[PDB]
Amino acid sequence: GMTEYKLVVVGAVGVGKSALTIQLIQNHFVDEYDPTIEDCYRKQVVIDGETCLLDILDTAGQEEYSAMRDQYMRTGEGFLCVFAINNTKSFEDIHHYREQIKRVKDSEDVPMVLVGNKSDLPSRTVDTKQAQDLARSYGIPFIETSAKTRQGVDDAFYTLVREIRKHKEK
Ligand SMILES: Nc1nc2c(ncn2[C@@H]2O[C@H](COP(=O)(O)OP(=O)(O)O)[C@@H](O)[C@H]2O)c(=O)[nH]1
Ligand SMILES: *SCc1nc2ccccc2[nH]1
Ligand SMILES: [Mg+2]
Repeated sequence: GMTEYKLVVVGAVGVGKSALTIQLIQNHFVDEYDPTIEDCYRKQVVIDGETCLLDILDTAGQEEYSAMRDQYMRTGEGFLCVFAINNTKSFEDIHHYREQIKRVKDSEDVPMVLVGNKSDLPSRTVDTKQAQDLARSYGIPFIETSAKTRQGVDDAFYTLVREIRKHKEK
């Protein structure tokens, strides 16, 4: 089979995880999608000439059993850590997602990309500089996105695939 990249989208409720995923997969903006639904999605794409499958888990937070969270973290190869540029708490929450994923995978080298979503809104509490400072501390890419206009969306997911490739070649 063609290579499949297992991607996991994490972040506080309301940041745009579902909107980002649906924009990536279906090329439309869905402005109301139940915040409590956690589902997988698939898309066959070409990234730098490689035909591959994106197998994406759109997370929704707590699980019936914490074992289910640990399971998807171990299964996932790369993580989109999403905050919204108008939600400071969601930005602060990134520290917890970073820690938890590393903790479950028992790894210091987990492919991740920092994503600041809702860039189409002038209303902003997290400046680009602040997010750059955090991404610098982590040594991971940082991309501002709009699930509404599609700006940065392919970049966010394709960058995560590229980070996974860098991890695999070691
Ligand atoms: N303006 C704007 N609204 C967005 C964007 N992404 C998501 N939203 C809205 O933010 C709300 C939460 O989005 P959702 O995808 O359900 O967030 P999730 O809980 O992280 O899955 C919805 O009302 C979406 O329409 C975006 O990039 N721009
Ligand atoms: S629902 C199929 C599925 N489960 C996943 C876990 C982590 C990353 C991708 C996944 N797809
Ligand atoms: Mg959602």
